[PDB]
Amino acid sequence: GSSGSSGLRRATVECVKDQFGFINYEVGDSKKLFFHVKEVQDGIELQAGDEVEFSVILNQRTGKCSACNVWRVSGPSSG
Repeated sequence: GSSGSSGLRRATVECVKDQFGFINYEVGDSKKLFFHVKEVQDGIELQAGDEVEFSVILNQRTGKCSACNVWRVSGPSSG
């Protein structure tokens, strides 16, 4: 019913080619999430299949949701 779901989450990215990418995480009407290169910090690159931990922040001014402080939690997967 009515419950505030706040906190860090974990999801993998679908495809990252342009400055903006979509994450495989459903928060509302949309199935995927929307984040910009400005979000990610510490000089990190998010690719397809990269699990990153982001915080769900709801905007009261607009009324939409997005990612913030995107941090690549997934491993290197190189070898």
